[PDB]
Amino acid sequence: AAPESFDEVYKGRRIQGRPAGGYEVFVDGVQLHVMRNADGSWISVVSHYDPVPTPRAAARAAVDELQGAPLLPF
Amino acid sequence: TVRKNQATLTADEKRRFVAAVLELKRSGRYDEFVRTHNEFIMSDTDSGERTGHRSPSFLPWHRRFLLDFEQALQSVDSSVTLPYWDWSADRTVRASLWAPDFLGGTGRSTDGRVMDGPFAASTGNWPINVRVDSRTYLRRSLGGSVAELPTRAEVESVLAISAYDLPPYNSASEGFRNHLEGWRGVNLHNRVHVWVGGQMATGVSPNDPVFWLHHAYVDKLWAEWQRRHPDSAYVPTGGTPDVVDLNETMKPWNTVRPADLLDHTAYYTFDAL
Ligand SMILES: [O-][O-]
Ligand SMILES: [Cu+2]
Ligand SMILES: [Cu+2]
Ligand SMILES: [Cu+2]
Ligand SMILES: [Cu+2]
Repeated sequence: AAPESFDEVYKGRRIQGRPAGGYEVFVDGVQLHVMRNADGSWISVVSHYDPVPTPRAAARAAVDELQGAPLLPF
Repeated sequence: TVRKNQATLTADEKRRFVAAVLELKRSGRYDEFVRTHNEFIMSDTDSGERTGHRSPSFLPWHRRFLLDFEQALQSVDSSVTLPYWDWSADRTVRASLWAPDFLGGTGRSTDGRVMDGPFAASTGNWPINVRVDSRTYLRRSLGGSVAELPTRAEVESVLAISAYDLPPYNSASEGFRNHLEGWRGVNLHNRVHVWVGGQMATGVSPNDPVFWLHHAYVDKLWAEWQRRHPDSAYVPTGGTPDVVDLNETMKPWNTVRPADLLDHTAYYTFDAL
């Protein structure tokens, strides 16, 4: 069962997640590759060695990583 | 071909390695290694096809990737080989690894930009082209997102694990491969990527030349594991969906199998094993 959707402004940026593989995340409207691990944790392409518990946590980690920079689509 | 501990390189060998890396960048070849790696990072998944990561083939895949990259270096300067970074030993930002004559240091705190060494954006010689974060300069934050590199005692506990890998052959597995990769346990290889930060923490991690030195030491640890467990070998050994079995070929090359990569000595030796 996929996680719930989310939508918030985090550090001045809009982060959105929704079930869709399986789940999509956007940062200011640009899609961010995210992936779920077998134990239920998540990563994103800009934190791909660093599991966090939820897709929102991965989106927030991406905003932290980007330090205000636009994301490029994958 | 001898792969040496980075700490032991002469000034001449550091100069030649750097120059060879910068020429692969200039000619356009370097960035395609970054692209290949990211394509596999993004496609290797725990419940479907998985080849370069989170699977038994993590180790032979990166061994063959590093050989491709070493051969490209040697096509520029035949004397160059890939050095390795023993992060259990050279574990601070003061390691000669991070000196301006080798890889340069950590990034400045505002934007993570590396400001010295041959790969600093200001040199004009290291554009970050293959990227997700839209910034085009090499970034690092050594020790920023995780406080410590693995220790020798931690490495030794992983080395002591006798099974190469175990079902379900993914990031949930017990066994040596997944403990070395780091998704379970005290965490060796993934934590080093997180510790360097910047591009090394992302799917385009070969953007940082330390990527190669990190994976050359991971590769050395597989060789040491084999010496510790000569009765253990690569698994699985046939008929496993979505996973590369011992005698199956691996993408993207398609012409090589884990079986062809188990013995590193067919391609290189280490300064000491
Ligand atoms: O694994 O990079
Ligand atoms: Cu990799
Ligand atoms: Cu992914
Ligand atoms: Cu790696
Ligand atoms: Cu014995």
